[PDB]
Amino acid sequence: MNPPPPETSNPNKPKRQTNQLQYLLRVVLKTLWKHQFAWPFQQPVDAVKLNLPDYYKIIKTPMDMGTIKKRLENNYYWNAQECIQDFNTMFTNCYIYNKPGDDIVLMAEALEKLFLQKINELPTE
Ligand SMILES: Cc1cc(CSc2nnc3ccccn23)on1
Repeated sequence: MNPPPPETSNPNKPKRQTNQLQYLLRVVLKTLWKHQFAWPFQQPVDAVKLNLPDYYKIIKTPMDMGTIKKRLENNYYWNAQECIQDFNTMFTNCYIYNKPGDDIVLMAEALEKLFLQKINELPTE
């Protein structure tokens, strides 16, 4: 069974829009989204459809690019580092639940490499 997905708005949390956050949406997320290995990461893990009822028994801080995209569109984050941490959580969750060599892990590895290439240099404020 599936927990509620992470929040994509929070009215008591202050919003911000920076050149780096705009870039993370327009360039980094939107480019990764098109990768042939992005599809599993475009929405929250559906442990019910995948028939993996232990997924959320192991992963306690779930994240996916669908959530990230909606946060970025909401101006939910204060800075790029906060958003980059949610990408890192998403990749780390994958490596926690799965083992080296697994198809899903090869996909996460590939996207993480592309992610790091793209955030190596960000715009200036
Ligand atoms: C492809 C594929 C891999 C799996 C294994 S479960 C899993 N572990 N991390 C993620 C991330 C997204 C979708 C499924 N995930 O299901 N479909």
